[PDB]
Amino acid sequence: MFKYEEIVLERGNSGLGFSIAGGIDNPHVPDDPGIFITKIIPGGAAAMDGRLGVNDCVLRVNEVDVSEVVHSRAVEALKEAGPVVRLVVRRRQPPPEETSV
Ligand code: NA
Repeated sequence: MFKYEEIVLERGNSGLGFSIAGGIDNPHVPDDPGIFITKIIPGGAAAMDGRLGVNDCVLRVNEVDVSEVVHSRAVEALKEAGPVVRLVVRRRQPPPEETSV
């Protein structure tokens, strides 16, 4: 399935230091409405924190669910989330060594 992670960033003078694509009206890939990271800015908060990666999917911004929203609503959430932004993200979970069935 997926690996989930909570990542907390402090906003800087140039924001959070990443770009997003995706949204119900802006799919990154077919039939996926998710918000995905497309760019991490050198010297920005995301880069300096080290945890976020390109093509991570952002599911939540503080208390705002962004799993299935229009692009502008995700941008809005990220803009208005305040000085400390808690991101719930997911990415690929590598196959396990074994699975109990
Ligand atoms: Na929406």
